[PDB]
Amino acid sequence: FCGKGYHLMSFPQSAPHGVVFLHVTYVPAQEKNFTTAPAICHDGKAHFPREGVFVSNGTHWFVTQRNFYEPQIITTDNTFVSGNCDVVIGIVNNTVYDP
Amino acid sequence: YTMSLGAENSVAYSNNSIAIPTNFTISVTTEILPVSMTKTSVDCTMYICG
Amino acid sequence: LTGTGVLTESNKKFLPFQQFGRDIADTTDAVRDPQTLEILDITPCSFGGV
Amino acid sequence: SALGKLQDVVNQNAQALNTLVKQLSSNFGAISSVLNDILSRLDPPEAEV
Amino acid sequence: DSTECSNLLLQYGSFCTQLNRALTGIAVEQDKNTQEVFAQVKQIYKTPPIKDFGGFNFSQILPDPSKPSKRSPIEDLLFNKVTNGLTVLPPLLTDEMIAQYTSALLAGTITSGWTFGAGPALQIPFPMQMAYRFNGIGVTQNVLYENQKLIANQFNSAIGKIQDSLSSTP
Ligand SMILES: *[C@@H]1O[C@H](CO)[C@@H](O[C@@H]2O[C@H](CO)[C@@H](O)[C@H](O)[C@H]2NC(C)=O)[C@H](O)[C@H]1NC(C)=O
Ligand SMILES: *[C@@H]1O[C@H](CO)[C@@H](O[C@@H]2O[C@H](CO)[C@@H](O)[C@H](O)[C@H]2NC(C)=O)[C@H](O)[C@H]1NC(C)=O
Ligand SMILES: *[C@@H]1O[C@H](CO)[C@@H](O[C@@H]2O[C@H](CO)[C@@H](O)[C@H](O)[C@H]2NC(C)=O)[C@H](O)[C@H]1NC(C)=O
Ligand SMILES: *[C@@H]1O[C@H](CO)[C@@H](O[C@@H]2O[C@H](CO)[C@@H](O)[C@H](O)[C@H]2NC(C)=O)[C@H](O)[C@H]1NC(C)=O
Ligand SMILES: *[C@@H]1O[C@H](CO)[C@@H](O[C@@H]2O[C@H](CO)[C@@H](O)[C@H](O)[C@H]2NC(C)=O)[C@H](O)[C@H]1NC(C)=O
Ligand SMILES: *[C@@H]1O[C@H](CO)[C@@H](O)[C@H](O)[C@H]1NC(C)=O
Ligand SMILES: *[C@@H]1O[C@H](CO)[C@@H](O)[C@H](O)[C@H]1NC(C)=O
Repeated sequence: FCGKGYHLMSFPQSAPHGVVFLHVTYVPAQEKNFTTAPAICHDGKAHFPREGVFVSNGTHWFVTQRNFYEPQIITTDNTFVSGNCDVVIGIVNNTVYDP
Repeated sequence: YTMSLGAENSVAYSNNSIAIPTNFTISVTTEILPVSMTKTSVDCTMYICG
Repeated sequence: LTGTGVLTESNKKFLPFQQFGRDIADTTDAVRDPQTLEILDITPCSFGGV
Repeated sequence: SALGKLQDVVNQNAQALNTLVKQLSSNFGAISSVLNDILSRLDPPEAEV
Repeated sequence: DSTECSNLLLQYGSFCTQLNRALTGIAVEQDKNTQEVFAQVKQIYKTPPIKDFGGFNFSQILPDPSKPSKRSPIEDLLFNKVTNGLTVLPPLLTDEMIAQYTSALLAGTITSGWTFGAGPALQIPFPMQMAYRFNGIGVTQNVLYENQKLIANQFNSAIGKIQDSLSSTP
């Protein structure tokens, strides 16, 4: 509705019998493959990301926000616990750090 | 010619791989929308008859 | 050729076979005087909306 | 052709006005397209037609 | 073909030019409408050959390879259910290219979610994409993951009921 991409803001400009909108939008770029999992199994508990997504660079698992790569250590502060590991399809084993 | 709908782009889908952006582009685009016309008035008697 | 309009001195140069000149709406906007062969523009009298 | 959307509106309005003024030059089956020629050339019983 | 009729028609001026211009504007406006609706992507996305979407079945909406028109079964049923100086101009986009546009949109929204509509198409597993949609409507990801088989079964049953309702209602 307000340009191609994730809309940030817009600026109006007058025109002869018209209006010109300069739509400032956010476009993702330079994407990279990662191995992802729906949940993390730790101590018999399933951990799900509170706002982000689990990504893996090949050997280590991290949690990052969905629209920008910013890997962080999977802790109990950015994850929440719901159920055991027997239900979620594709849950992987990884440690969850406790601050 | 037969017009090309666009370039083919096979998305590398698999059940455990995701693509996460590492960068971004701040893109500004233009959208032109007409608002008004020329306000014209025609005297019907003067047009038909002078 | 009857009409009503402001008569002004004209810069148009008629060819000798031409007597009058027509605009887009085929109204006489220029005319040659038949006594003294000079060209006159015929701008219409002012029209307004009250 | 960046501002073509406004220019199409302006061109359509000017073209409609131009065609409206071109319609004055048609006689529509009468003897002339000028009213003054009819008023100067004919009696009122045929001039009304 | 009457010359006398056209000579009398020239006394009325440019009415015919106005009517032809209006019909030409309508004819190009229809193609502009079809461009605005269907041609919103410049990339023709394709589904992977393996249809492993975590139990989600899209066979009724993906194009059928056995059909020469390359339409979905739903689109094929939709096309089956719709039945002196005049000319009919063909549309600029034929039905197979419109179906190709819809197939590209379906492949983009299945394999990449909403990412292809805002930039480059970023691949994502379909259950994870569904979980993102669940979080968009304010339901936690765990609910989607725990009840994923039930959600896929309900989605497939609803898609089949859509096909049955279209095939059973005139
Ligand atoms: C995945 O990321 C982790 C963390 O960014 C990497 O682990 C580090 O790798 C560097 C380079 O060898 C070492 O100097 C650090 O000591 C490592 N840190 C830890 C905590 O182990 C890991 O190498 C990355 N893996 C890949 C395949 O890129
Ligand atoms: C993830 O961890 C669980 C629990 O530690 C593993 O499940 C065990 O698997 C072994 C061998 O397959 C069994 O002998 C145990 O009885 C299992 N324990 C439980 C509680 O289920 C699971 O195999 C691990 N998965 C991976 C991929 O390493
Ligand atoms: C993510 O990985 C996939 C496959 O592992 C990459 O897709 C390949 O891209 C190359 C270069 O365009 C093609 O020649 C291959 O045919 C593709 N393979 C498949 C299966 O599609 C993809 O490019 C990777 N993404 C990123 C951002 O590196
Ligand atoms: C993200 O992208 C921007 C460009 O959009 C990168 O900035 C450029 O970086 C190169 C190499 O450092 C420079 O030569 C250019 O002059 C930079 N351009 C601008 C406009 O600053 C940036 O480096 C990228 N960042 C990452 C982490 O990939
Ligand atoms: C996805 O759905 C289609 C149809 O909804 C399934 O195709 C059916 O498969 C059964 C068993 O093989 C056949 O008896 C039916 O005749 C098929 N129907 C049609 C319309 O082809 C398909 O099996 C489902 N699953 C997958 C993985 O495609
Ligand atoms: C993904 O598919 C592979 C087979 O292609 C299978 O081994 C694996 O278990 C699947 N993972 C999930 C989470 O469905
Ligand atoms: C009379 O009319 C002629 C044109 O036919 C012109 O040349 C001449 O100057 C006129 N004379 C007078 C006195 O108006």
